[PDB]
Amino acid sequence: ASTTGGNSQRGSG
Amino acid sequence: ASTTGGNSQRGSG
Amino acid sequence: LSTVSGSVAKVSSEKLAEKPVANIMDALQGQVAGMQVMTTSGDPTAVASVEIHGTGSLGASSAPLYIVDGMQTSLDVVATMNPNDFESMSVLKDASATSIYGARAANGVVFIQTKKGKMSERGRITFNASYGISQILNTKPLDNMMTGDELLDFQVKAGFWGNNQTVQKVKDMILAGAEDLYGNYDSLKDEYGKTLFPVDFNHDADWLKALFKTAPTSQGDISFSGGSQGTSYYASIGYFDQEGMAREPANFKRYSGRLNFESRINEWLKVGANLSGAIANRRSADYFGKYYMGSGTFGVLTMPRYYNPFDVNGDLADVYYMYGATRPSMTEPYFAKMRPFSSESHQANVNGFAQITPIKGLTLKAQAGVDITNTRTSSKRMPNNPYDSTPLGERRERAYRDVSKSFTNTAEYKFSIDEKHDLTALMGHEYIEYEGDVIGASSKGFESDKLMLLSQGKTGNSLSLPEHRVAEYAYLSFFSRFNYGFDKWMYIDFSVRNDQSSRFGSNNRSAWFYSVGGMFDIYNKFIQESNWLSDLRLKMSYGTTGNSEIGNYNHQALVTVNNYTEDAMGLSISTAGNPDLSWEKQSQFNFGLAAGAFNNRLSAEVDFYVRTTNDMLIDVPMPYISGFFSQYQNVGSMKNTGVDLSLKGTIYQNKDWNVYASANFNYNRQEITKLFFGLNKYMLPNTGTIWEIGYPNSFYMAEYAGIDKKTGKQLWYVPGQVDAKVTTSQYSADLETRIDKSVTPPITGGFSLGASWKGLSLDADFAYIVGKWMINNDRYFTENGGGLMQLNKDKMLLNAWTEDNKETDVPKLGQSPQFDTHLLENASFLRLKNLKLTYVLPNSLFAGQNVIGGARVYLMARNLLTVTKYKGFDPEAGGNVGKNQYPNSKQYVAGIQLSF
Amino acid sequence: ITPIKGLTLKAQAGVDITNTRTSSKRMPNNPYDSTPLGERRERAYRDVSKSFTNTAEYKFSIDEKHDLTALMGHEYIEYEGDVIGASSKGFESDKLMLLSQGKTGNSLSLPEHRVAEYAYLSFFSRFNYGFDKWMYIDFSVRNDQSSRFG
Amino acid sequence: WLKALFKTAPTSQGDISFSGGSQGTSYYASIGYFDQEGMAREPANFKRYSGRLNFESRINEWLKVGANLSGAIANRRSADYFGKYYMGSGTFGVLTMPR
Amino acid sequence: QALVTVNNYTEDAMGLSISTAGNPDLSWEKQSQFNFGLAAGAFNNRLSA
Amino acid sequence: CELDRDPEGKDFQQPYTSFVQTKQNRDGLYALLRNTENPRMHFYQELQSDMYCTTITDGNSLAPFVNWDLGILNDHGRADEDEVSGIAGYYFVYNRLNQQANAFVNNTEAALQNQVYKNSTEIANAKSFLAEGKVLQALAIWRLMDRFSFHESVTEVNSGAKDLGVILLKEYNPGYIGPRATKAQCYDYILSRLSEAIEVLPENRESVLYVSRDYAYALRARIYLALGEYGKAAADAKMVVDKYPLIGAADASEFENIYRSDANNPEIIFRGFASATLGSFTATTLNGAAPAGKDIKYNPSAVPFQWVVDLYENEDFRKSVYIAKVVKKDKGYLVNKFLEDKAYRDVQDKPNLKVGARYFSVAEVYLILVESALQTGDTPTAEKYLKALSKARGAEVSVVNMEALQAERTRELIGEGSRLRDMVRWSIPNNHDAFETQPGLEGFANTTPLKAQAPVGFYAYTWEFPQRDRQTNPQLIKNWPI
Repeated sequence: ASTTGGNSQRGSG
Repeated sequence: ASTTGGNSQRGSG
Repeated sequence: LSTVSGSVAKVSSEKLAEKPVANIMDALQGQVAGMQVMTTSGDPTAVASVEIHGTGSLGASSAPLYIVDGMQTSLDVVATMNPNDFESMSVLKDASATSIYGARAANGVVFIQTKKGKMSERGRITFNASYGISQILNTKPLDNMMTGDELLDFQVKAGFWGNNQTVQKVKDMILAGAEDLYGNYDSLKDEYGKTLFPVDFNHDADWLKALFKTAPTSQGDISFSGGSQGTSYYASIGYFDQEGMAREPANFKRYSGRLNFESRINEWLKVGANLSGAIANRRSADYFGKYYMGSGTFGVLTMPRYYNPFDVNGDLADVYYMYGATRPSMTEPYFAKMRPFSSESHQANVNGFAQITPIKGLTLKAQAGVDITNTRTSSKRMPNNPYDSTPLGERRERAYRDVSKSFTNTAEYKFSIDEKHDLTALMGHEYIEYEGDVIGASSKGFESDKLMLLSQGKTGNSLSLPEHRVAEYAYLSFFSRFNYGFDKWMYIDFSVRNDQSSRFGSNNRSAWFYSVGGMFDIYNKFIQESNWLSDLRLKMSYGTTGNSEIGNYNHQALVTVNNYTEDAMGLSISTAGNPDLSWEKQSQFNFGLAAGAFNNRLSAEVDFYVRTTNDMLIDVPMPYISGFFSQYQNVGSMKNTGVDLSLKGTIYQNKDWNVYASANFNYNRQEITKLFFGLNKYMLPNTGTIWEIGYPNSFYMAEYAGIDKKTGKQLWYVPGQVDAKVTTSQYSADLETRIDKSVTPPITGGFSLGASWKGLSLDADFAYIVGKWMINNDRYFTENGGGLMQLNKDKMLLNAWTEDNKETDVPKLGQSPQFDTHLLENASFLRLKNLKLTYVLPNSLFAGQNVIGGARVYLMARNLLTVTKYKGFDPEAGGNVGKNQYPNSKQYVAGIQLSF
Repeated sequence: ITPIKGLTLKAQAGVDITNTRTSSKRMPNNPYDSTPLGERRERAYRDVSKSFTNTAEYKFSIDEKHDLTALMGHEYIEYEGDVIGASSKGFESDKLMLLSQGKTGNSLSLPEHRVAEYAYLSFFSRFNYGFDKWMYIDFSVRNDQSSRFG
Repeated sequence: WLKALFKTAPTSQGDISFSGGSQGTSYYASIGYFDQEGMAREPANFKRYSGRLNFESRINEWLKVGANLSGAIANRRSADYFGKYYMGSGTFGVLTMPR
Repeated sequence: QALVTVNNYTEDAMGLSISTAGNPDLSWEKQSQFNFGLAAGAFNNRLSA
Repeated sequence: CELDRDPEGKDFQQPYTSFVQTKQNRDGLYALLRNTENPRMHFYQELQSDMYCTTITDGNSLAPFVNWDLGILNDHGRADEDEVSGIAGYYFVYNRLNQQANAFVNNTEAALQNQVYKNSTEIANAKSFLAEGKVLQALAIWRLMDRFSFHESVTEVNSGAKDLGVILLKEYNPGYIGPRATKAQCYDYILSRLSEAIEVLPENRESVLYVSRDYAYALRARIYLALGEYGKAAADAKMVVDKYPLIGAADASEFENIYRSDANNPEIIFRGFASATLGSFTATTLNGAAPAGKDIKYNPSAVPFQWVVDLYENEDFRKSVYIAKVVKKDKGYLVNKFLEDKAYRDVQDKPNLKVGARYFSVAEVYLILVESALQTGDTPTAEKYLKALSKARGAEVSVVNMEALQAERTRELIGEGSRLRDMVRWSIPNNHDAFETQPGLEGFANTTPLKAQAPVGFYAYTWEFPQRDRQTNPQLIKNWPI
């Protein structure tokens, strides 16, 4: 699968 | 065109 | 590098300098005894052909092994380097000199050494800068070709247009009335008759200036040298830019850098390194050597003079017209801008060494180097031009990579043991290794100049397949080589090798070779002193070498892909097979004598040789019923017997006023021994040549007699039939017989002058090749009344046999000519290659000025005088057959040097 | 180059070349894959940035307690980049995976292509000042242009 | 699952270098190699083969020049299922995969 | 720049879509620093900060 | 320090290990065939006949065949790795086909003996493959025999040649040099092979992209007619003539859109695969076609004589498709049978003049049966079929009578290389110098005389062996006296 349960997205790098 | 009238073919180079 | 048994030549820096040409090897023409070099194309992208002594083999290659500063390079790399970096060139032409090498030393080797600055204690800094132009040597071919209406009446009378028609009917509108073509193109619809006439039976046009131009060449150099305690450096930077004389675009330009360095670390270790590199754009014009209606030297002669490619201002138009054409045919400049090209090669060369001397005699020395060359190349078909098939564009991008790396580390223990018992024992190993690579992608359907990225292409039936090629080999060789001394007069040296190569199978790759030779110093023993004779040495050697330059995979039984459908792959049979393929093995016997007189200021050498190629590699032509074309096989044998002689003098006439002279000569005779399938002769089809076990390698045609003054037909001598000499009129295949000329010219060498005064200098180098014949294939067209009658022809067809005219020797109009002897020409020549005229500025002009202390002025010229035997542009550019050729060039240079 | 005592003319240049080259395959025939047909991707990058920076510095004193230096030159950086890629699919054997031995229909792809370039042209100047051996004053000034802006 | 997805990976390097000088001329020179292998079982690594020749010289009392040349041959391969959530890969895998 | 790229619909002619917004007035980001500093060394210039 | 280097791309030859391997080598053979039994290769024996004359555009590319320049036609062609063309090339590609096929046929036979296959279904499919290889073996020898062995009706020849065939090699054996075998030997080989395959190929064609039993009978019928076995020719033709409908057309335009479509035209019995990206090709030799935007413009190197135009009734569909009035925009005819198949265009708007390799269409099996029936006295089934073919084409024929069979076979097979062989069985000399050129094209297509006459039984109706096999093998009896 590919469990994107939350995955809050990086905003700084 | 492309006049291949004779065109003897090089054998040495 | 050289041994005392062997034959060797050395060229100085002075001959490898300027020469406005990327091909360095052009400067060695007629300059080494037995080194026959010829450049078969006047293209700046061109590299010359070299055979040392004989032609070595019939299948495998014969060019010498090129070595720069210890690692094997290639004439292609050598052209990215700067010649003002070259110190000397050594040609190792016998088999004792080439006894540490191992790849194709059978053809000799050629050794380039780069400058390393003299140590001194200050510093030198030199600056070079020259400019010039390329023109074209021969104009004679177009001095006798029919003019505008000269060949119309030729065409009308032979009814090529119509059965019964008048000269005006044939033009009045048949082709002067293909203005209907121009009026369908919006560009030229209302410029036909205004600014632009593309047919005109009055002022006939100049097709030579329409297809060839005077093209500028420019180069310059800055270089620093110097040194100190035990450490030296050379360093240079420079640029080169030569533009081809063909209007069909061709050019070569490099930006060169070099840093050479070596240092004694202590009394036990000492290291060095010389690094080079460049950035080069080579673009090669390649409709040459092929027959196309209005392009090349073939075009400048055949194109009718009533077709006009110029506007009313004497400037080249975008397009000209034939008759019956669909699409107007575009001129070579406008073609060039609708069809762009660029390559960029990023060349790098690193070389290092380390010497270690533990105990007196032995000198351990490890050496390594690497050669990287990534090139990258783009090409477009420009969208929307009105004179194209479609108005959709396309783009092709390629990506090459070449990475050959070598190691060569020896261990030499010299040491004496008497006072009259000198000796040296050398022995190490080598390992060369190569990897290559190509990548290409293509895309089509582009609708705008600004949107031509490779990923913005059409998607269906417009997609292509990528390109891909992969190549790799290797060499592993071990050697040994001893020298012997006894007193100061007698020398003996003997060497032995072992070569493996990846080009041969697993059970056939190794092969041992050995050299033995010796020298006798007849002057230091039997004549200890003299009044006229300076030095006198007799030497002789014999050895076995080895030749390997073929292809990397020419021995396996292989299958490739042949796809039928789009839903599974298929396999076809691709190559024949040969598990037993192995080395071609040669052997040399050299016997030589050298001497010098007056005060070692009058020298000369003479050598005699026998070179035998056994177990030869032929690309054996197979009978077509077999299904393949060729296969390499160890088959046959061959002999080259000859002698060369050089001599230099010094006729100096004053005390400050010097006069120099030197000359060169070689004659090689070739002879074939065994052939393939048990044959005694084999004609090469459609070439005019034959390999008969008889003698050399010679031309194979039908002896041409003349015409029958009675019938106007053509005659031919019949082979083997005499009169108590027979002539026939019906050409048969079996009318062809070995003519006793020879393809590879048999006499090579040149000679140079030299002079002086107080500063002023003039130098002249000549070179010749005699015994060279060629088939002027262009005359197959310009000299016949049987066909290709659209084209302009020689004025001589205005005398063809009729009934009212019968006292000539040009046959009746209706017949086509054959490849016989009316086409074998004597392509022998002598060229005045360079003609310098320097003037080193007076030493007394740099008095107060501690900034300078040196100057010079040039006024050179290359290939400015040529002795035409051949009837067709340049007799060098060819060999076997002389097609639509790219003539060699003439240059006018002018340099300037500043030294401080 | 030092003509006369104080000034030190200095020209500098350099070049940075980096050709990279990269290959990647999906191996044909494994049992744990979607299809048993292979594929191969080949990329070809090029980066070539070259810079010049040549100054001219004239230092000189004029007292014993009045030191001074005046420096000033220019720079020019410049860059060109490049990428090329090709892909092929449908391969049926390890030994036959050349890029030109691919399937021909709905199996064809489109190439890859990217192009990038910039430049910088800047002139500068920068002086230093002395008074006795305790007080130092220095003042400098620039002018930058870049291709990244209109 | 940790040993199933991460390993102990070797790293190796070495260098040889020469320096020295004389009257008014100096040189530095080195050759060396580097080979580090990533600890992730998902393959990652970096390795270079390095060369360098540095040089500068006083030609006279009016001119003086220099040059330093470097270069390498490097294989970089980067593991890049990291920073993304996939069922059995990465540190996220070593924790979430059922035992 | 105010730019257009290719967006292809069919296989028998190309198409154009709008790709980037625009900004003719884009220019340098400009920074400024004020530094005030003090350095010292003691015992025998063998204790610095 | 290991140092053997093998090439990427290629693999070693080995005996067949597995069904799948067999099937792949089998496609490579059918893949090789597409670049062999190919329209470009037969344009030579087409031009040499008595139908064309050369225009002012030729650059001596066609004139040697059109005008019988024997000094050129002796050696003619190339077959190196740069080019493959002309008589030399024709000689080469077919021998390659026989050799590569011999390798398929034998290796599959070997695979069966060693019992390498797995179940009965593989073994059956294997056997049918083996039969297909035998048809292609046969095609290669006969296509070589048609041009390189004399008809049984020739006057002067080289001493020894008048009853000989070709070098007959029945196994993969590229390292063989031998002498030519007899006519009786090759013709029994061609014919046995065809029959050994007909007992095995299934009755109904399985794909139009692979040798089928329907192809086999049509090929044997074609060969018998060349031999003159008019009786056996008709009896094989009958086996297939009725399985392929003729094209159903209401006017010229409707005809063109079906004849030019490899995928629709229901007359095609065997053809080689084609897409726009694999297996298409231009064949612009006879028409001089070149795209101009979304139009098509012409400049041919040969146009037919006036009398070829005059075989065609003005309402005949073929007088605008097989030939087309497009020379000088609209003043003369050229042979446009190979114009295009639009399914291979890159972009629908734009011509690319690409076509496919067709191997046998049904119009020939009709004209075989009519002519065989006329000889064996079967007038019932000889106008049944002659009128049917002539009418479905737009102009039904007045009388059925062999003089009309001759004109109608010529009308249907133009551009397909059958006129030279036909005018030898019909005892027709050349007479090129006597015919009249198209009056609309004056200044363009003009009269050029012969360079050697071609009365009946002249040796040069047969081609001369290529000087590679003469030079490499002096045990070979050549054909021409000169």
